[PDB]
Amino acid sequence: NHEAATCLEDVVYRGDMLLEKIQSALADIAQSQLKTR
Amino acid sequence: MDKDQDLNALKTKFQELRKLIGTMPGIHVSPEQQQQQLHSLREQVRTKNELLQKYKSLCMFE
Repeated sequence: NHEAATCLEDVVYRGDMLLEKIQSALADIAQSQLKTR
Repeated sequence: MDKDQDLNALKTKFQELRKLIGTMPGIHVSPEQQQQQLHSLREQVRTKNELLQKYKSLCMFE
């Protein structure tokens, strides 16, 4: 159960890192769009 | 004729038509201000296109 939980936590951490990177890219794009207007 | 027409009205109508065509094209304010605004809009469009190309081509995720 600990091995399964560690694998699930690693997968969830990878997914959360991907979501955070996507959110950071979206925030940068929105800041650029606001600065360009 | 008077050696012994409607030029004013024609010129007024021509000026009105030219002003209408300019306001339809964008000649309604000062020329320098309009040129600066057009240059700024072109620069903004170019910056937006460059940002889109930089954010779309080199995708971080895969």
